[PDB]
Formats: sequence, structure tokens, C-alpha cells
Amino acid sequence: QDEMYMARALKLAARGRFTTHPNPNVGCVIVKDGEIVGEGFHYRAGEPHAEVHALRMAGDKAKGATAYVTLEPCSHHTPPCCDALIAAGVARVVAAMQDPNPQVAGRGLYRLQQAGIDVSHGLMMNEAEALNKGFLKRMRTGFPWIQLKMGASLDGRTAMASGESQWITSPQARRDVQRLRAQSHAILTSSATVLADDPALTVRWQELSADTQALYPQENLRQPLRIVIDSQNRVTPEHRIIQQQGETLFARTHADERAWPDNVRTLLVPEHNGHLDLVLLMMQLGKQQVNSIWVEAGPTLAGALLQAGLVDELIVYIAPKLLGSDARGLCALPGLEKLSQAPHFKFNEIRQVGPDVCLHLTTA
Amino acid sequence: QDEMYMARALKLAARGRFTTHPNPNVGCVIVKDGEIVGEGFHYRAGEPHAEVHALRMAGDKAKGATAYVTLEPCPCCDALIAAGVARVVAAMQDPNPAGRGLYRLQQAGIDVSHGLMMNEAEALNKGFLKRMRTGFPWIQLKMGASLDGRTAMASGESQWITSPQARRDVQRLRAQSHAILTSSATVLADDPALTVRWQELSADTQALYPQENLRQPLRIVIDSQNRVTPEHRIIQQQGETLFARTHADERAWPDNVRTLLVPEHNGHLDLVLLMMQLGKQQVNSIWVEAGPTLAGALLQAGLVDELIVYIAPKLLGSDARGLCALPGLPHFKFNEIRQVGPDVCLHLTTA
Ligand SMILES: Nc1nc2c(ncn2[C@@H]2O[C@H](COP(=O)(O)OP(=O)(O)O)[C@@H](O)[C@H]2O)c(=O)[nH]1
Ligand SMILES: [Cl-]
Ligand SMILES: [Cl-]
Ligand SMILES: [Zn+2]
Ligand SMILES: [Zn+2]
Repeated sequence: QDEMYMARALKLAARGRFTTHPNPNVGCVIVKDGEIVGEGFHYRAGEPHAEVHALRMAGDKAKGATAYVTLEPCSHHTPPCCDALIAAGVARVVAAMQDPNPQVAGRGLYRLQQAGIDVSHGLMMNEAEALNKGFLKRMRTGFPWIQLKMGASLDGRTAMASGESQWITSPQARRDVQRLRAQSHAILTSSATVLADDPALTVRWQELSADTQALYPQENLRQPLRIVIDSQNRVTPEHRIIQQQGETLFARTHADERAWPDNVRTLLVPEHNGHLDLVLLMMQLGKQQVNSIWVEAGPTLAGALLQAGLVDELIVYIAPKLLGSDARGLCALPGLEKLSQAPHFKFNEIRQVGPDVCLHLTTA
Repeated sequence: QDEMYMARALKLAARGRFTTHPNPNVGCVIVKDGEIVGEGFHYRAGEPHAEVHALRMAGDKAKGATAYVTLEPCPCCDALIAAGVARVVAAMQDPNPAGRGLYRLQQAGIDVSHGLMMNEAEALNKGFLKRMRTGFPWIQLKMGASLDGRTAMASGESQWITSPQARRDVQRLRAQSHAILTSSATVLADDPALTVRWQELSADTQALYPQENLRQPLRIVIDSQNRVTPEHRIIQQQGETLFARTHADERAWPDNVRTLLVPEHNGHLDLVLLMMQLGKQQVNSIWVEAGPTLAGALLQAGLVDELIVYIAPKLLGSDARGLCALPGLPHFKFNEIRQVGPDVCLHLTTA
């Protein structure tokens, strides 16, 4: 019945997923007497909301029209979306889900019911929830959504005994990582990897599939915040990661006394044993409005995040190669000497990416 | 049009994939005036062929009918002519030295054709076609590991990384393999039985396999230094056991135990020659359950045709035992990936 318009609405909402952070993905569909007369989605932060975009396009035809929104309309003064709907005289509003704030939820929808509008909530809620896993987790929990990525060979190895980790996964796999990088609020790495590989960890618009490039105009490329974990300030100001377009954040235990570019700032995290308290680092990040973190780490940091229980999702790319028994493993799990204490997961989705396969796992 | 019948005979042909060895899988459908009056598939080696099974079904109605066979008829060719049939359709030619069977019909007034769903027919006897073409069996390497390619821990536990669902899947893949190969190293560590357990076959597969009809795959143990003893489980089981020895053991073994003498090469057993001799013994397909040392050795020899990988959603750590030991340093391609319980199974062919 209504499912076509909402589905269209969430498809519209996904158009903003590369540039919407720290705001979520929202799409608006306005139908009057069975004909769409308004469409919009949120694109950047501080820019016009989705419902406003669609009301501005619908104009006079919004009177007595139904509005499909992927979330509860903004209910607080930019002037709030919930009142703009009233100003335009929409007679019916369908929202896929409510606000994630524990108290603010339902406020907007009530205000329309108080002003005589038809309101309902929950239609395609699960699809709406999946569009904003990071934001919703940060709005409910203090913590962001964490994506641990791993790219290995069939036998679980990430680099040969020579250290040649240079491109064991497929070029299609690298394009797939670029897409998932591009919609990530932030990218996280350890100093162990920075010293070993001296990486860029920047979203390279060139190596993006053209389907995405048709939705991501290059001039609006948002470079995700780069977070480097350096509890002992081993990274130097001459490493590639810091002299890159976009901003770099260093999780340090004490301030480094050298001079750094303006696009580099330092976050001080308290210490646990000999290093940062990783959970606390995730906490402060949540307090700074970071929705989702894409983790590009070697075996050490991957083992840490798992052993701390900070991983919400495992993304594993497997290449159809056998890389030998003496090649570097996937993650370092100290004290794991019996397999009953091994970490346990659940396969959500398995998909083909060129000659590779990509495995999506959840903790439980 | 006639593809609908070839597909029927292919489905029939698969019905004996469990008991057919060393013979291939073949199905036959005879249609006359739009009705399949004859059906059959080969079931057991030494039992009647499929074309005969189908001709016995069609009887007098076989006259002036059309035969769809998944492989060129063998002889099965004469009973075809003796039954008065025109227009034989064959999925593929025989990989034996070949088209003689088609000639016996081409020049005897019968119409012929070749190639209909040829790829699907070739997929149903991967071992038999390879052996008839190269003299070598089709080699399936099974691997079951955690998410980080780990089998067992540094202690050597390995105790149920894979699901019970994945074990039952293995038994299904074991039960259609001609033979099952392992190394002495695995025999000494686990004292395994390496038997197809009808009790461990999922009810989907048990529908096909009747319990009283169970054909145990030939068991092959590579024991190049004769370290397995006749007290081990594997020799005290139903069916034959073949030992790939380098020099003949002098002990007394059960009647079902026999040895195969393989030339050495640079002090170790020559795996390539072993396969070559095993083809002479008519072994179509080999299911390989092996630890890191044997598995890498087959791969490095280039003898692995197919990888079967079960992955469990666990991590064992980077110091736990790996999958294949590759001294000196293999490329594949994913054919089928599928879910088996909480694990996934990946099917890879040499690429
Ligand atoms: N300073 C720093 N910290 C790291 C690096 N790699 C990982 N980490 C973090 O610091 C710890 C590294 O592991 P380790 O010092 O042996 O402690 P463990 O993880 O508790 O065994 C983990 O908690 C990681 O989260 C690195 O290169 N530099
Ligand atoms: Cl990079
Ligand atoms: Cl067993
Ligand atoms: Zn709003
Ligand atoms: Zn025959």
C-alpha cells in the first residue's frame, strides 16, 4: 500500500550516506492523491533537511498531501521539520521510526497529532534502522558503530613472511573497501601499521565504481576523520598519513612535543597498564559525535578491539589463494591456548566481490 | 525442447553418484510419441547399465523411440540397435581412446547428436572423465578451519571447531567419493576410522542412500615409513584399506588391507606417481583429509583439483596451527559458497 513510497523514501535517504555525517540519512517523499509531488534527502550537515528539501520542491501541492519520512521529523528549533509540515498543511505523515533519543522520541509525531495530522510509525523500521546503525548506536549508547575490516587469503594470512602485504586481495575488493570507507564517519588505525606501511587511509575518488561516482560528485568529497592510535608517540610528523588532505586525530597518552600541521590535533586518552584505555577512547569519540569507525588494523589492534569487545561488525575479504603456514596471521589473541576461550561470532552476509568473497560477521 | 529430457536423464544419472564407482554416472530417458516410456540410471558397478535399465522399462514400446543418455552409450550400443531406436541424443562423447559408439549408430541408420548440456554432464563424473583423459583421479582437498585459517591450537586440540552440520555435510561428500586418502601423521595423531557414517548422513541425503546399500569408499593411507600399526582403528573397519608404502611392511595385516608400492623421489614418496598408479587401479575420485604437511605437498605438486573449505565463525589466534605447510613459497577460484549451519562452505577449483 504505502510500502512503495517509503521504499522510495529510504532509497532517496541512502543518496546522502557519503556526506551526511555527523547527521543521519533521511529521505522524504510527498504524495498528494496518489502522485508524488515532493522528494528530497539530507546531503550535508547544517544544510537543509530532507523534509524541507521536499516541501520546497512540492510547494502548494503539499496541502492535504501525505509525507513519507525515514525518521521522525525534527521536533526542535533551523526551525523544526515537524512544524514546517504543519505550515505546509500536510494531512498525513508516515515515519519509519522514531527519534533515537530516549526522551525526544515521539515528540514530533505527537505535535502533528495535536495539530490534526494523520500520523503512524514503524513501517519498514528494520530497513530504516539499518541505514543509520552508527548514529542510532551512538544515540542509544555512548559509543560509535565499529567496523573491523580484514583482508586475508583463504588460509587466513594477511602478509607473506617477506612482509609483502601489497595487494593480495582483488582490485574489485579494493574498490569495495573504498565504498565502505567513503560512507564511514571515520577511519581508525594503530601506530604499528602506520610505522610498518606508512599508509594514506584516504578515500580515493578515482578508485570508486562509477555507480557510486554517479552519486558522489567529486567536488563534495568528505574525507573521513583519520584516527591514529599512538600510545607511545612513535609516529613521526614525516609519515604520509598526517600530510594528507583532511584532518588527522592522534589518540596519545601524553602530548607529543614536536610541531604538527594544523590539520593534525591530539586527543589525550587515559592509560590502562601501558597504553590507552580503548573503551574510553571510543567513549570520547562518541561524545565528539563520531557515528561510525572503519578500522584498518594489523593483527595487533584487531586482537585488542575484539578482546575488548568493541567490535560491532567484522568485514572479512577472502582471496582465493593459499599463502602458506608461516605467513602472518589475522589477529593476535594473547593467552588463547585452548579453543574454548576462542572468540565466537555469527555469519550475517557472504557475498562475491570479483574473484574474492566478503564475509560480514557479528559478535552475536 | 529435448533439453527437458536431457535434464531428466541428468537428474536420473545423479541418483547413483553414491554407489556407481568405478563406473561413471549415466542416466537414460527413452521417449516415444511424447511419453517417457523408459527410464534408468547406473547404480552399482557390475549391475546392469542405465540404457539396459531403461530398455527393460520400455519393452515393445522402445521401438521407434528416442533415447537421451548423459554419456555416449557403450555393449550398451548394441541393445540400442537391437531395440530399434532412431535419433540417439548423447550429452558428450566417451573420454576413452571414443566416437565408435556414435559410429555404430551413425552408419547403422540411426540419427545422432552430441553436446546437449555437455557441461552439466561433464560435471557429474569429474573423476571418471579426468581418469579416462589423463590417467589421474579427481583430487578433492578438504580443509576445515576457523575464521583465521586455523586448524587446532598449539596444544593440538582441534576438538569441534566445525559445526555438527558441517560434519554431516562432509559425510555426504565422503559418501560419493570413490576413495578417501590421509597420511600416517593424521592416523597416528587421531587414530581415525575414516568411514562413511550413514547415521551421520542428513535425512535429505539418507533418502538417496539406503542403509543396506552402503558402499564404503576405498581407504588410502600414505605411510612412507610404515608407522601405522595393525592396532589402529582404520584397518579394523568395513571395506578395503590401501597403504601407500615405499617398501613392503613385514607384519601381518587383516585380509582387507593391501599395500601399494610407490617409487621414491629425492628420498620421499613420489605423490605424482602414486596418483598415476591409483588411476591404473581405476580410482575415479579421491577425498583427501590431511594435515598441513600432506596438504601443502599435494598443492605444491599441483595435484589438487578442488578445495572444500568449511569456515567456522571463531578465531584461534596467530600462533595456532595453520592449514597447509608451503615450503619454498596456489591460486583458485570460488565456484560455490554456501551456508552449512553456523559455518560456511567454500568450493574452489584450481584456477
Ligand atoms: N601505542 C600503540 N598502541 C597500539 C599499537 N597497536 C595496538 N595498540 C593498542 O595498544 C595495545 C597493544 O597491545 P599490547 O601493548 O601488547 O597490550 P594488549 O593488547 O592488552 O595485549 C592494544 O590495546 C591496542 O589497542 C601501536 O602500534 N602503538
Ligand atoms: Cl591506503
Ligand atoms: Cl572419523
Ligand atoms: Zn528535520
Ligand atoms: Zn552401456
